[PDB]
Amino acid sequence: PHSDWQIPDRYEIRHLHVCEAYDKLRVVAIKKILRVFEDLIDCKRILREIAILNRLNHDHVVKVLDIVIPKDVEKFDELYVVLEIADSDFKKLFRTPVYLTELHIKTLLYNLLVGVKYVHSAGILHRDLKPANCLVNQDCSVKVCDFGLARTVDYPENGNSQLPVTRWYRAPELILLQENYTEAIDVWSIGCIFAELLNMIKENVAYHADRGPLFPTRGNRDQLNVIFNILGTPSEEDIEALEKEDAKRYIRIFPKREGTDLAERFPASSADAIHLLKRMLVFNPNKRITINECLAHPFFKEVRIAEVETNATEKVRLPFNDWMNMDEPQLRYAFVKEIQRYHPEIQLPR
Repeated sequence: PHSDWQIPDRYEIRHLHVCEAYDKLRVVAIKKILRVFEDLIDCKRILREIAILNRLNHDHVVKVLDIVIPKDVEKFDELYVVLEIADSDFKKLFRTPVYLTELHIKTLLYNLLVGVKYVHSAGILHRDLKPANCLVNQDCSVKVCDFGLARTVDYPENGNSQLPVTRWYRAPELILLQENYTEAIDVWSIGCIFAELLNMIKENVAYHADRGPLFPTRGNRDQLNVIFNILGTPSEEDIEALEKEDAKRYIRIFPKREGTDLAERFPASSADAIHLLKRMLVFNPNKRITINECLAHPFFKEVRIAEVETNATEKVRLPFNDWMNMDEPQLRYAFVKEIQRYHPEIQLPR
């Protein structure tokens, strides 16, 4: 009735594709997803996003509270997903004219890691961690979201191989599309987020508008180039540990160069913080610090509570092959199945 929010009365819209609302039955966020089926790759990814969230269950991962019954299961092209609301996210936090302590940073970095540990324990690589999908509350609790590019245990390790958007947080192996990805890719991304967290200290960056990401075909080359300008080019040894011969010849074309010392980029931060960051940002995913070593690192001694560092009871198994070219009928059916988890009386499309 004269609204973009074709959702029950039960929810009273308030703020602002996403709105704040009140549930008679707590405050909540409601996301409206337009043009669901126009592009079948974006569609598949929206489906992956919802299906993974629906199956994850942890304090440090955002919760789907409801998916609203479509007016017509056969024809809908829109969706309403009701979500646990958070005060903000890292990206917006960084844009904010405030400064953080090393305790805050440490706390936010720890809660992120804890949530990513759970995710990995459910056999998922997030594969796309970034400030916008690190949700954050005033009490420094952190919730991961946006699993649309994530890789479940069933995703082929060589990649699907299909015949032929910010990249600032992508590990070199991912930029290089090497596949055979490990936990290491998410560790890299967290390292990149760590650099922005450290820039929240007055003595590292003076004015908030100067804050930015550490590493800002053509797009991939400048991204690798910027990574090399700061950390240096890799060892012959480390080039050799790349999976694919073609990538090796390509990385050997970039002129050999020394790295800068990252400590001199964050001179107000403690040695523990820098040591950790240096260990997250290493080129060879084999030598990169693991998540569990991260949680055990002395930087978190004051904030650690090992009991919240829980694992999944089992791996997430999606009822479809999301690495495959799903057509629209398969996508509509799968969506409705997801919607049946909240409204099981809903008819399936015929």
